[PDB]
Amino acid sequence: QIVLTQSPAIMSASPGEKVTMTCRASSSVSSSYLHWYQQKSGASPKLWIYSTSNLASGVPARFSGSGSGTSYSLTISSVEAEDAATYYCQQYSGYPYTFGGGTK
Amino acid sequence: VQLQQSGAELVRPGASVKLSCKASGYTFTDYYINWVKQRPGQGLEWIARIYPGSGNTYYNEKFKGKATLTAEKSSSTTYMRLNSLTSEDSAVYFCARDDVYPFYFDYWGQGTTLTV
Amino acid sequence: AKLETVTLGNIGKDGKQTLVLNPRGVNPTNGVASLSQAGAVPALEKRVTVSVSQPSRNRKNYKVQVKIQNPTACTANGSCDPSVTRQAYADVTFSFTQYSTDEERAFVRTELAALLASPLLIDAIDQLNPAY
Amino acid sequence: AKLETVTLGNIGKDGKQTLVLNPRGVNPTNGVASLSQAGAVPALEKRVTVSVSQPSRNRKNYKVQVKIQNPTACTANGSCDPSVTRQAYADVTFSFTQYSTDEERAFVRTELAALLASPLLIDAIDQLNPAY
Amino acid sequence: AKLETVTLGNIGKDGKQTLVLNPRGVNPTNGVASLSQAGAVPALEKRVTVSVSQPSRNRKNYKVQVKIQNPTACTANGSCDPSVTRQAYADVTFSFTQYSTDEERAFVRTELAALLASPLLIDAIDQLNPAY
Amino acid sequence: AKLETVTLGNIGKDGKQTLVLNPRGVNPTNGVASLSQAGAVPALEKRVTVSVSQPSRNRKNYKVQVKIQNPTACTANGSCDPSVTRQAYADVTFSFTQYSTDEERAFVRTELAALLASPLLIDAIDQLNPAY
Amino acid sequence: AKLETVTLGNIGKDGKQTLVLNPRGVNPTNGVASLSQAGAVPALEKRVTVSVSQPSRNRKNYKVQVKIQNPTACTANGSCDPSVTRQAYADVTFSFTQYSTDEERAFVRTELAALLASPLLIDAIDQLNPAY
Repeated sequence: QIVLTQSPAIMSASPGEKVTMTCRASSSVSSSYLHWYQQKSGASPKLWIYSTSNLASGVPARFSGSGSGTSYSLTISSVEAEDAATYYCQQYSGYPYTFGGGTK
Repeated sequence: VQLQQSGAELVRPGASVKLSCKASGYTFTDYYINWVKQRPGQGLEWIARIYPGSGNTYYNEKFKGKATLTAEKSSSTTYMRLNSLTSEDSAVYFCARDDVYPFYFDYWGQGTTLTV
Repeated sequence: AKLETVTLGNIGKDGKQTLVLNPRGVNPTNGVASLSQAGAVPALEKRVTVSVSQPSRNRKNYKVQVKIQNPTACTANGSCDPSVTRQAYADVTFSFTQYSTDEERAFVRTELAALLASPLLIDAIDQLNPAY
Repeated sequence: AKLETVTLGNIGKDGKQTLVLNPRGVNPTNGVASLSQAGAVPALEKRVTVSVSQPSRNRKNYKVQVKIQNPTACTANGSCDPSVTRQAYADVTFSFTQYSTDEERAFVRTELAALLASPLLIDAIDQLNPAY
Repeated sequence: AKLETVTLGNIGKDGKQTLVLNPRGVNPTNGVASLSQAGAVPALEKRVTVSVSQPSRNRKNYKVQVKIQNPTACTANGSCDPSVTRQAYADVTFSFTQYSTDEERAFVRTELAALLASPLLIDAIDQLNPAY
Repeated sequence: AKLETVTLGNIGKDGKQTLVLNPRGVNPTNGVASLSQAGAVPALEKRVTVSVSQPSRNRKNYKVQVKIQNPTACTANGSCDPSVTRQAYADVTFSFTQYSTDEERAFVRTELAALLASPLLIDAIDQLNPAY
Repeated sequence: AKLETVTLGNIGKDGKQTLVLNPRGVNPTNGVASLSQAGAVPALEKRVTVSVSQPSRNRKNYKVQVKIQNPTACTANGSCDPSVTRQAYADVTFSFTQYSTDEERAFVRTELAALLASPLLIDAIDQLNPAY
């Protein structure tokens, strides 16, 4: 009914670069319904971006999602260590929810 | 405000299990409660959802006859039951609370693994 | 006679369920007694009334009357709790005259209680087929 | 003739589903017989009627008339059961005159039953395309 | 006297829950003081009013009046937007005359506060049974 | 000329989506041709009409007219079938006179198709900003 | 002067959230400028208007007027997207006369911007307590 594709699966880390992962739906998932979660290597996940625009409380200054339509993206500027573990994404349209494949 | 589930366990196949996560730090009958499966090598998906103040269960169509789940109002817990166990489900099972406008999940609990 | 907890047995399509009732006083406005099932919300419970009457200068006949209703409650989405959506009523009236003896009055009640279990009548009610 | 359990085979878009019906008596008010599918709730079941008529001093023609309706029910939204949303009626009326023989009356029925399977007519109904 | 945070203890069916109230000013239009529970949305909170009155050239009697209402919210539709399903009021009015002493005025209040805990009265309110 | 499956390419905000249409006959009542997207439910599909006209003794001018509507449907909470919610209409009318040549008639169509892609016009429609 | 992207900082109960606005042209019908938040659906976005006026032969006074509204979406029903449930209006009007200097006109604006942060006024708005 809706299928996600996160087009990178692996990434490299250097503390000065600007990295960006994207996702793409198979129909018109509306805006303000879809999110981003980061899960640590061995623990429960937690929220990162709600409604694709604003941020949660413990979020630092520099991560910012964007996109309108059916292909959305998260842009990281000035990445550092102890940042990248995993980044899932999920949306709710119609009824059953679905999560992303995963990236890192 | 938090919620904790259980410890690890194993059952031999063909049996059926109980799982639970008890809430604390808010009034119990006012928010939905979900359950989430994370098979470890792969992506993680959604299974069921109920409101404690009434009885209203909506379920995923892949796991339609697999899982039944209830909610006890006094002890403020939520029980989930599988059936016809096999080696297909061996994962950590989460439960998380939400309310409803932007549907997203507030507070995750620590996971409960399960082996067959 | 006197109100008490009227108990009932062997009720249903199979005749295995039971039902217990509790007295809830006599309305002195029109002589209508009442019984009820011990429920919580006062619009989601079964109730039974019964009220004898007496001949005035207008009516000149006794009139026993029994009413039964059974509300049905289901909870629609996004609503905290149960509501009432369909009810099934009932009615029984008797019209005995003044000089009637008691064997006749028992005979009418006996044949009504026997005729509510004949195969024609349960074919009529439980299947809504007209008698043909 | 006489009512019985009318069975039906090879019905559908593919022609593989079946359907069985049960008799539910003859209404003596207006001669309308009835058939029905063995359902539980009496507003969620398919039904078929048929009623011959006779010439009075006003109409002077026979009139056979057949009606079919098929309610469809969507599933529960809370827990309260199945409701009826749409309907799909049908109608067939015949108007044979007094001195008509039986070959003509069979011929009309035969060509109607054959013409309800021509490619033009299933192009008209199943796709809602006008005949052009 | 003077408004303050009126606290309350041993309230409920068991008598274990508590309730605290906060002052929210005196309306100078009609002398009606107010108390309230510290809630967020101003239509989902309990409130208590109290307003003494004075004899004019028309009424000639004092009149103390106390009102209580308790709305109950349903949050089925989502926490951000809850809708009040139903309400439950109260009312107490006193009508002391001009030359009344203070022992009488205390005696009426004392017997009302004692009579709201008799077994007849909690049989009347908590079960909706008429006194019979 | 003649109806056929009109295909379309590079349509959207990005210009990557496509759309295919199927002919659904000519209404002979008012000359209005029709096209449609191959959908299932006949109230959840896109459609395009086109209808030339001729000068009568009243109007004395040709009039080409094209209509487009796009219903978008989403299931509501109570229901189980998708339902239409909002609409999005369109309209194009031409009013060529009698002695007009064909270069003029092609020139109007060409400048309209070019002007529907200027930055002013997509600033006007896609953002609802007035031209200022 | 000239419209531009008006940015705003330290807004909220804590004073940490920000808000950015974009110009959306001047309506030439009644001189009302407009600003807006960069949203998608044109009924789910915050907007700010401002419109100076001039003395006619009827009114004889300048009149600056500022309006603010803030819709908040919620209540997604089913799977269709969100709709507006509440509003929150505002209004500021000034009525400077003809021979007024500019120190007075700055003084009124300065004391209004200072008085919207006094403890009495945030006690009045944020808690809905009347000033008493």
